[PDB]
Amino acid sequence: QTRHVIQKRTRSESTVESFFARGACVAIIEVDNDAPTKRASKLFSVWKITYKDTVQLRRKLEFFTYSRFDMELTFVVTSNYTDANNGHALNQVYQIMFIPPGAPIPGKWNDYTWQTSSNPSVFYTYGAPPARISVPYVGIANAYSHFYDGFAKVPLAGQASTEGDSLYGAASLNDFGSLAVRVVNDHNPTKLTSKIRVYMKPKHVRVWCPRPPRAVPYYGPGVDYKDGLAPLPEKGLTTY
Amino acid sequence: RKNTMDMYRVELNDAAHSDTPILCFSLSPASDPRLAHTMLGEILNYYTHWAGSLKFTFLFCGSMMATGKLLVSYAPPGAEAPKSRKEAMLGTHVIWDIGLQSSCTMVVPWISNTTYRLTINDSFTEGGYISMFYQTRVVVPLSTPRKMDILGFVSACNDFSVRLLRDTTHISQEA
Amino acid sequence: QLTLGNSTITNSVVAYGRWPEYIKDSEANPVDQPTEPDVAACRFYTLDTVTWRKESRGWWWKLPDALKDMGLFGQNMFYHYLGRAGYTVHVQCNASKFHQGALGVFAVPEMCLAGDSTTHMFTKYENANPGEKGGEFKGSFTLDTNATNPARNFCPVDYLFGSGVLAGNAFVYPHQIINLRTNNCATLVLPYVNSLSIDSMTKHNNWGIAILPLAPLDFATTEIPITLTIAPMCCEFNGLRNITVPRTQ
Amino acid sequence: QLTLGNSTITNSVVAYGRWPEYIKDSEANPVDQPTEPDVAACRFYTLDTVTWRKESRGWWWKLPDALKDMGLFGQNMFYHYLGRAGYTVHVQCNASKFHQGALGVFAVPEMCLAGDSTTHMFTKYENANPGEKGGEFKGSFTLDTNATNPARNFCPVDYLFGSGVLAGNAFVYPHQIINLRTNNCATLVLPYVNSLSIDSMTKHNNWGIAILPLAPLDFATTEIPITLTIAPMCCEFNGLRNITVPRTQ
Amino acid sequence: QLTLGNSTITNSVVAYGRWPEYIKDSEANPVDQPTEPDVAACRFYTLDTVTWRKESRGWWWKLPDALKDMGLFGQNMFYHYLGRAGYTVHVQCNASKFHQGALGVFAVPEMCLAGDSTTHMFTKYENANPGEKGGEFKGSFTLDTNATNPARNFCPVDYLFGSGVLAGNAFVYPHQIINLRTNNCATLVLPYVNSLSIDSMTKHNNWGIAILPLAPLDFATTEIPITLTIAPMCCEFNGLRNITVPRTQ
Ligand SMILES: CCCCCCCCCCCCC/C=C/[C@H](O)[C@H](N)CO
Repeated sequence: QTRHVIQKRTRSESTVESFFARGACVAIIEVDNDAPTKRASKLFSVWKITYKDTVQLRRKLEFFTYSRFDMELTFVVTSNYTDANNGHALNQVYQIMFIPPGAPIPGKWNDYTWQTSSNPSVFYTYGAPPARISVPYVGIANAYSHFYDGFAKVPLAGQASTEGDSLYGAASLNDFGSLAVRVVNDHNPTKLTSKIRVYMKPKHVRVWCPRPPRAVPYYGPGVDYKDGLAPLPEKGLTTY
Repeated sequence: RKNTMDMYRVELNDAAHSDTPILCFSLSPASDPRLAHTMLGEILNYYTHWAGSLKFTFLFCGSMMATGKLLVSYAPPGAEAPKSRKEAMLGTHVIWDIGLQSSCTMVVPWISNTTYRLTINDSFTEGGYISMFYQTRVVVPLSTPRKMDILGFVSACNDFSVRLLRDTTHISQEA
Repeated sequence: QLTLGNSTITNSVVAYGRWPEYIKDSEANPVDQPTEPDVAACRFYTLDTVTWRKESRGWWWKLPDALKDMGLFGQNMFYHYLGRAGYTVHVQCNASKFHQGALGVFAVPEMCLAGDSTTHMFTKYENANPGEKGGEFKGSFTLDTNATNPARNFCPVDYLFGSGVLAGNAFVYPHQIINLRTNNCATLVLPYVNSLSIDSMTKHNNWGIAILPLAPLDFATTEIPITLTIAPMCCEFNGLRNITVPRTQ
Repeated sequence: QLTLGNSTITNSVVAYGRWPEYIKDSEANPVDQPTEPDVAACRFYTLDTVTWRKESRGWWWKLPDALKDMGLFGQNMFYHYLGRAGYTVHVQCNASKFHQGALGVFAVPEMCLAGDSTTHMFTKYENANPGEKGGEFKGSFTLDTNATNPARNFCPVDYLFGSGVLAGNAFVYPHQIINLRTNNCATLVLPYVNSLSIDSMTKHNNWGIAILPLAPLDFATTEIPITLTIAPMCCEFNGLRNITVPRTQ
Repeated sequence: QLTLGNSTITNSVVAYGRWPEYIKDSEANPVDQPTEPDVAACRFYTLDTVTWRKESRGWWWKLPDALKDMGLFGQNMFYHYLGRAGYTVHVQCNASKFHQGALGVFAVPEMCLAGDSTTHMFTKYENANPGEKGGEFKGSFTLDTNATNPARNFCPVDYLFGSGVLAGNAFVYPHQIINLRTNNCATLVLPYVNSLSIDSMTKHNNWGIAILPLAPLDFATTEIPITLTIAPMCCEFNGLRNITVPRTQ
């Protein structure tokens, strides 16, 4: 038997919007401001845009099969000296250029591509609050596909083994381009190292076809597993 | 059995009646190991606070010729966890006739001192105990399997809610 | 009694409460006139029967891959760049009142399966698309160590549901339980589920069917057959050209 | 599905067509405010299970004696001079389709039982009130010849229904038959039956439950359990004081 | 003349001007049907009488701890996970017109008391819940230096009101003064005060009763008894299961 309870609890914080209403670190892009001839300093870094370099946001997203959302990107930039015996540096400015698929990838930190006449670029000044941009839903499909049970190519009879071979589960449905990051400043006498942490927040989220969450450690961009295949601990059947 | 399919199966047999439990587990849907990795547990492990009733369904997977009655009990916390059917029957409970219905659902109603329980093992917000016992016994005729399996399922009722989004301990990244 | 075309079958789950339907004019991406073979292809095809034993770990099929050699449906699938279909999946498994056991039949959208190698996403097309024979789940994971001639096959572990998730949670997918003491069949009605209105049937498998023994088969003394009968529904095809002939083996 | 308080049970006889009810103001003898624990005491309690064998002669319990140690109902019973309750008695006995046998479950108002001695009415309180364990009927009457330490116990003979009446006529009492080929349970709803509106629960047992094998248990090869689940109903208590502690053994 | 159940008593303070009341449907956290024993438990129980001497420093009790062994109230308290009750506390202390002295009777919500050790919050459950006997305040603080077998008890200093606050300010709590020249009794009506609608009675003491000699007892020649009579009010209980049996001593 039960009594009458005027329930007041709501599910406001468990809406799909609220569940994803957080900035999650999806990448740590390392760049160096240094003399070009050092050959150990990366004067620019190219990171392919994805949520699969980290696990937390990946697991939350992969609770579902399909998603549709706008994205907010927040860039937190940290920098430090690498040695103390080569003087100091002036405040650095960073270029973060979005290179959509097909646009020329920079080959050098100061090549023509950084003119960014058509690529969106964010110039961030060190010490300023973390840079932020928004993008709408840009999928070429009607939703993003977290899982694609297929191939980009179908091998055909009479084709050699090398031909028609494509990775399982790899489709251009998630080809979103890259971010190219450089320090715009010419080098100081001392080497400086910077990290740009990219934080992703889905907004106006819609999701479809829920899935059981990842239970074993992720292994690659796919659903493959190799290690940690025993997540359940030991517990007696009649032990409270 | 852990980390195999066998971990989902609880074996009943046709032995003589006893009052000892078939299975026992605590009502900690986010932190009890049997419940933590259920879909409900997985969702709750992204939240700090939870409240509401739970549904525990049990499916009997023996032969059609098997008969029996079981007792499924929820004991609110604060007392010794039911060691036998005599104690368990004092709490909330349901009698399940496996011959009649292969599936039995027991609703564990929300009963708590706090308006929300934590999603960790916590004495102050402990949720109580769930146990299963033989009411009479499993009976089979000849030429019938004398051992069979039952399966347990858990879900949240429509009054269930969670609060205080948090990161889960169920996924980690190395290096 | 469920009838489609010339086929008749004599408990039922509509996945996501959505019956299969044709593309609405407001959702149609391709502009050419679609092909709608209707009864000639929208009919029940019976796959090769598999055997449930005490030691069986499970079975899996991919749709439309499992039907690629099913008469006119297969012909239309391989003659068109684009194809769309829902399904009616009818799993048939009868036993005596003295048998026991339970099967979980799960229809999984985008049922990606884990590989067998340290190389990511390395399962080749031939193994990922076995056809009507489908594949089987394994008890444990066996890494393929052959470097010269890698198997490049799935290694789907049963308790990981073949994709690194606990099998107990696979009930979040549309599903039906065949409990031998209660029923001998499961019917799942699957709408076309995809991020596109229509896609390439040969490139992409929209649905996976996973049958796992939730309770092992037992009999007082045993093996019983399981038969899948699948009817594609609301079929549409676009982009007619010469027939696709996928590489095999 | 019958629910009382926190207890649920999932053919039914209302004794004398009278549902249990509370004392009407026009029938209330005591003047103090009654105690009505409701769900805390009005709930199903499961007694210790007994075993039906081929040789079993029968079983008997007394109400409210059988529930005297059942949580808050027992506490209220022993803390009050006066108590009143109906009951829901649920006898549970399942077997296979290949078993046979029948039980007569009789609810008897004022179920007085015959003694075991030449001294009349000599059964002592401890033996007349065995509690949840109840007692068993015998095949024949055995006079207790021990003069030094007389057993002073009941000797209820089955075919005499334990009280010198033919068992075949016990069907005049409210009853239900559990025929293993037809049903596995019996439900008897007993109103409070007494010559008073309310009485002393410790002094007086309002109801007796007698379970007799009308057809002996048989199986082609056997023992099957019988479980009693009794919920007191419409409980009222009066005359609160220090707890009664009856002498035992 | 104040009557509750079968108990009658023949200046009065309602703590915070709030009479005890039952949980409103709009404030009820638990969903199961509450148990409301009413008169059987909502009645005056008389605790063991204490002795006021010239040297007495004070006395303290915890509610519901002081009533845990009080008949059906104690039974309901230990049989339920959740319990809620207000109280009527009646302190009785009569003397002659030639006696003098004054008692401050304070009802303190969440009356936490200081320990006796350098280890914080180290008072064990048995000592924190003495039952009807309660405890006494001390004149000074004595640190417990026994490392092998620490007393793990309260050391409540009277002028610190047992919790590190000046006793003179304890009048901010609901209180009554028994001034022997004016009155011989104090009545405090305490509503259920807590941060929850209902809580565990065994885990949590909602109220503390502190009786301090504001003016020492004196007589021209002396000891006089003090008797506490406490009735729980508007009792509600939830979460019935097997009885809790707390560890003692
Ligand atoms: C000023 C240039 C830098 C700012 C522009 C950043 C470009 C972002 C465009 C790509 C959009 C990616 C959206 C998220 C990709 C995820 O893999 C999918 N949403 C997965 O569901």
